[PDB]
Amino acid sequence: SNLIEVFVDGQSVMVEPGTTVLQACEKVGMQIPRFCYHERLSVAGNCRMCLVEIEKAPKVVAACAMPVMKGWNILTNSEKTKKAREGVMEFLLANHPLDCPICDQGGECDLQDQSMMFGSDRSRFLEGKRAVEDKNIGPLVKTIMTRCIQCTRCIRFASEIAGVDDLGTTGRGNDMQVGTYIEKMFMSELSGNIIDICPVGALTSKPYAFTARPWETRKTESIDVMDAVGSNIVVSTRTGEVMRILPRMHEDINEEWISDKTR
Amino acid sequence: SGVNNTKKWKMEFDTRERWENPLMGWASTADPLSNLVLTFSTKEDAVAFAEKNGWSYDVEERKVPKPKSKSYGANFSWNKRTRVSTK
Amino acid sequence: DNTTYKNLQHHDYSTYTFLDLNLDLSKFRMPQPSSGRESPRH
Amino acid sequence: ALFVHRDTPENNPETPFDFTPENYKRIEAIVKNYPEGHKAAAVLPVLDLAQRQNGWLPISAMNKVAEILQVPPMRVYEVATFYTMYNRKPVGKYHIQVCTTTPCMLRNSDSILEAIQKKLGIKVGETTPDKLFTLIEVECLGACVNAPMVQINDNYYEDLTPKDIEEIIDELKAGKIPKPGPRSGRFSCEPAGGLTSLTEPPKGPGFGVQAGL
Amino acid sequence: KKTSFGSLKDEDRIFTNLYGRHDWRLKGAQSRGDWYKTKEILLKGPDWILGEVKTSGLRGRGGAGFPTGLKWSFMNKPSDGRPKYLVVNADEGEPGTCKDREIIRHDPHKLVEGCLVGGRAMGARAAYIYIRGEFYNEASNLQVAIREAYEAGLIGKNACGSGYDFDVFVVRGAGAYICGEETALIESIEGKQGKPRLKPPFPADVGVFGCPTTVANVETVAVSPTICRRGGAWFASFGRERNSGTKLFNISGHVNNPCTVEEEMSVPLKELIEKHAGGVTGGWDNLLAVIPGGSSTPLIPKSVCETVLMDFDALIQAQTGLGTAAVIVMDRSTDIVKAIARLIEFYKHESCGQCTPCREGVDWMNKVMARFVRGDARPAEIDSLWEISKQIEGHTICALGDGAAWPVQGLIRHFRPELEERMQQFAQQHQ
Ligand SMILES: Cc1cc2nc3c(=O)[nH]c(=O)nc-3n(C[C@H](O)[C@H](O)[C@H](O)COP(=O)(O)O)c2cc1C
Ligand code: SF4
Ligand code: SF4
Ligand code: SF4
Ligand code: FES
Ligand code: FES
Ligand SMILES: [K+]
Repeated sequence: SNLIEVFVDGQSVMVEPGTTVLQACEKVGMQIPRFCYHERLSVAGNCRMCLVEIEKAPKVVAACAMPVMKGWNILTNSEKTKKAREGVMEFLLANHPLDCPICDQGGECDLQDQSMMFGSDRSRFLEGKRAVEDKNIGPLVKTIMTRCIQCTRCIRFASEIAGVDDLGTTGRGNDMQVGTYIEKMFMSELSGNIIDICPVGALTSKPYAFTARPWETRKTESIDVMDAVGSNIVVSTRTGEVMRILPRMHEDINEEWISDKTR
Repeated sequence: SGVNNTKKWKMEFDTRERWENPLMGWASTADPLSNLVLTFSTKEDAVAFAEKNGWSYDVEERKVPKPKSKSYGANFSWNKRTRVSTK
Repeated sequence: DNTTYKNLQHHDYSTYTFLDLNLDLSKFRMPQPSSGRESPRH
Repeated sequence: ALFVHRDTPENNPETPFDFTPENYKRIEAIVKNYPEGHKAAAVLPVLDLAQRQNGWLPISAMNKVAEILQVPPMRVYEVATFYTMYNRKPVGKYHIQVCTTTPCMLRNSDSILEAIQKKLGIKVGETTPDKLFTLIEVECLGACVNAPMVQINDNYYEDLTPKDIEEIIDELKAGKIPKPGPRSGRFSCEPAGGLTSLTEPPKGPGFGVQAGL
Repeated sequence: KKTSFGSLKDEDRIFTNLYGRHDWRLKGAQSRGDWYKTKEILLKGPDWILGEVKTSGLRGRGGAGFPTGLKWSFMNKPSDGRPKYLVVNADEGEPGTCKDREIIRHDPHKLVEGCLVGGRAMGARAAYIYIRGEFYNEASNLQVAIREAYEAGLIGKNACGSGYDFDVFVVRGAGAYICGEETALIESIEGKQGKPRLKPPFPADVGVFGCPTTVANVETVAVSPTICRRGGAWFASFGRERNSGTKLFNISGHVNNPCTVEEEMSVPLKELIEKHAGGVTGGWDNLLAVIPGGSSTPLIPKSVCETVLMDFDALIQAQTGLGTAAVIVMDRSTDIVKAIARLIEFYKHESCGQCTPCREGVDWMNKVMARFVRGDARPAEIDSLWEISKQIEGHTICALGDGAAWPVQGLIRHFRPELEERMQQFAQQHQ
């Protein structure tokens, strides 16, 4: 009825009003690069990795936050779009630490994978890097905060999903730091989910630390039994040993979260 | 967040015993199908392959994420709870 | 006269001058609107 | 300048702080400025009030502000660390803030900064032993035509020379309050040596008012 | 029409107490024509007031120059049940700019009446005046003027006897140049970090407290009472077409008499410096470069300054911008590289850190610029620096990222030999 027509790379798609540019692209099977955006968190628009060109429009728009307009043609592979991604990736990697060999995220890192797919193949940053101090938020989540890319996913999850306003940002500019300011533990019954949403190895699982790499684990799709909710999980095993538990998306049960006891 | 590994259908078999090699402690197996994974374009293709090979199978419906209503302006609501306390 | 400075009152302003003025202005203000709840967390 | 709090004997959640009964009346006026259901709008003025009462913001002062307004303490910490006018460490009785941005840099704000350093004997970012002065550099203070300028607490001292600032500091040590404003002949932002404009009596009411009201 | 501009008469000047010679309180302001027939203006209704501002050609004095009448008209729509607000941007943070400081402390009643006249045209119930926290005395003057207006019946319940209820609140910032950005300012009023919002939504739809809002510069608001009193056509009779009216100019830096003055739009840049500011230090031939509109606008060399007119369109043709019309003058004794490097250091200190290209990019440019000051770099890095700034520009949430890329582009565009000449000098002393 009220569907409006937009185009993705010239292909017409009908979407409801209020659909974002990022959502319009999904309907034709394209995934826009992202870091700060998460479909179950409030829109942020800060990482700028989703910038995309609208045809015959001088400025690129943040695909995650921009509602589509009737007749828009979204050029998701244009030279302007591709050069926006390369610039943003370059800024993300400027201060990032050369940690991949010792970082648990290695092999299942969105920063690694989107650098490979959408970024340049080399560096022209000739300066020294930022280094941030680490923060203790309890025994379940390890924080190597020099890896943080300031996407604020953890802050939005802590506030909106767990209902806890303990995480935030302090300072500003290049020195803006995610944390609790004071020495405080983040020990919600849902706290372990900030490990999953964090796109980098800034927040990692303390119990899982260093034990395995992603490519070598076999994934068994199973069901949690720590409660009567029936959360869908993936058991990760390696060489006949259970290594970790991850959530498995089920919209009508656990969405994509699990409790700390399950995890 | 990438969704490119959720595009195709897979066929895998039931997991069987893995035990520790006495010499080195490696994980030993007597199951020839432990690593056998097959890719299919559609559910029908996978079922047809299992029927003609005689294997008992369980099929599971594809889980597609629900469409969400996203609104950046909801972060600044005049009177709703969606108003955020930090950016 | 156009030869002398006439903004010398702030020479005798103090720490609470601005907030004292805000407090004294409170009686002239209109009733505030309400969003219907004590806060976004209610 | 660290943006993480570490408890100390003098700065910990049990450090005594509370608004005086008079500052509670002022806080009532502040809160009434904003729509009902949006008390969080008062966070900046109430934090600033606590600084005016206390001289700086201990973690207990931030926790007090959060409690009054029913906002999470983290949302008060974010404001406290975002805005540079909030002092999360004690400062001298006189906070000297020397502008060093380019327009003041062009008018020799370095000579002013070195003159203060040489006199008080403290490098930028330090406090004097008697705890009367704290010296820092700041960005443009919105008084560029009157450069080089400094701000001591709530007052601006402008069109300065190394001699002028040493004179001001001497008055502060003596306990006198020096007069804010230009230390050259002029009064505010007029051109020196005579007005090139507004040399006529200002016109009166209803001058050039268009027909039709 | 008019071919030359400038040499404005005192009778046509709006801020007739710019230098604070005459009394700044209610008595003095009324003697200068303020608060005159304000009742009549209010009863003319929002459409007429908006027509006055549309006809006058007023463009935003905050640094972006949007046509005000069109902008304010976004609020001229039926209510949705939410209150509507006017926010006056008095953050006054742009380096080199210090004109709103004079209006707030010497002509406060023009602003207060501006809030009422501008507020009525938007159907706003109140005006929130955001003022930088450093202007403590200036914000105290403004509160006396507001209190006088309340006690004289000029604002408040049944303002000016017009039957319209309007309030004026003053809100002080706490040290953040980013809080002059319109959405960052709105966030600060709500008690959050001064972090700009993405657009849409636009403030006229969702603004302060989530309500329809308009943010207007102090200078833009403070002139709308006179544009209505004296007529929009009178205002449009100054300056070139689409660059109408008078304008407050700050001339600072290497001039003999740094000052704030009001002049006609499209006045020649050379005329403005020489007539009011007493000329460049060491004479005109000593001029090296000028930043014509605050730190954000790219510099321009002496040759361009010979004939360039001071208005929005003329400065765009010179690959710069009018900005806030804060003229920073640099003579040949200046270290042009260091002067710009200190400007990048300013933006590095002011970035809110919210979005990636400015959080990491501006700091990156600051380090490169610092090295360019000593020549501890290679010429191939200049084009790298140019590319980096283009990656920041147009890819950030707000215009601070653009404002930190333009000064770098201006330096590279006009003083590349100076950069390459410093690198060559550094290299030889290190062999
Ligand atoms: C970093 C930054 C700082 C700004 N600072 C100010 C300021 O101090 N005063 C101001 O009026 N506008 C400032 N602006 C411009 C505002 O965002 C906005 O365009 C202006 O307030 C609109 O008012 P106007 O249309 O009446 O000019 C700033 C913009 C940016 C990006
Ligand atoms: S977060 Fe990703 S890119 Fe960064 S060190 Fe870890 S694996 Fe490498
Ligand atoms: S810790 Fe991870 S999730 Fe949180 S802001 Fe940093 S990168 Fe984002
Ligand atoms: S461009 Fe800079 S100041 Fe503007 S939102 Fe991004 S980080 Fe903040
Ligand atoms: S995914 Fe859109 S800006 Fe981060
Ligand atoms: S540059 Fe120093 S007050 Fe503006
Ligand atoms: K992670």
